[PDB]
Amino acid sequence: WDLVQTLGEGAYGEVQLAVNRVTEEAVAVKIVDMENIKKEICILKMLNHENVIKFYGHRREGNIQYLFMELASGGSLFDRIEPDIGMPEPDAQRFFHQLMAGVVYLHGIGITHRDIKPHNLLLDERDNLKIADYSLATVFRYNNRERLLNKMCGTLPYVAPELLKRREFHAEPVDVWSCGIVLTAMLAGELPWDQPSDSCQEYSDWKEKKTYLNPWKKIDSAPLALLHKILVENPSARITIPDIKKDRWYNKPLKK
Ligand SMILES: Cc1c(Nc2ncc3cc(Cl)c(C4CCN([C@]5(C)COC[C@@H]5O)CC4)cc3n2)cnn1[C@@H]1CC1(F)F
Repeated sequence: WDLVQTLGEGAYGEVQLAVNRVTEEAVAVKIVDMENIKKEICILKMLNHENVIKFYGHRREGNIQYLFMELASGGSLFDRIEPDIGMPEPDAQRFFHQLMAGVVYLHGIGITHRDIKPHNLLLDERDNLKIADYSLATVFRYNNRERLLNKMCGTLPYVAPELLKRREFHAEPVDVWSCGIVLTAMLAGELPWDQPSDSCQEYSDWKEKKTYLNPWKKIDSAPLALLHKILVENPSARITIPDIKKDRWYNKPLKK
């Protein structure tokens, strides 16, 4: 293998582009220096879906670990969001459709990603969305028995409010919430708050239904009605993915 270009840096290591000078297989390799990556390497092998990054192999070199993965030539969804504008409504809808397909799959196999944000959603040559980075992905369901979460993790502008206010919380509603923040960012090129806390003014304005303020005023009435169901403070009264799949804007035919 031969390292060519850095594709992003994380908490433990860095992701590189490894093109073998014999097979020419352009793949992405997370080079992890130095228990937690045993669990990461595990979950990665259970992943077989078109909207989920493919885990190829894992060679070991004493301390320098390697993680071969599917390369997304198109880059990431973050690089496709124009600051303060976002992207077109038909483009945002097609990415949300693929985001839900990848999240439904993950949930069906008892896995929560725990850090859904534009930097973890990579686009291939045909612009298909793929969910990458399972360094925070944990098991929330094993043998048809759901386990609650207690560890706080993710990125503050994308985390659900229950994650900072409750000792234990369901995994799926947290993933639904972060998808709503992704859809907000695609339709308006802006994040609505630093974190959903009772100390954050922008979050309090949203709870008080002040949709005349940004970034809500840049979003159409159809997708905004979906965001009103996804960004609900109470995770029990918050829309589920099966009910998201029946929303007017989710099923609204779009082009140009
Ligand atoms: C071809 C390309 C990519 N492709 C790519 N492919 C696979 C990736 C896999 C992972 Cl895990 C990753 C990681 C994904 C997660 N991140 C973070 C930890 C998330 O936020 C902070 C890090 O960026 C690191 C790389 C990246 C991959 N990238 C990316 N850029 N570019 C070039 C610009 C361009 F499009 F021309």
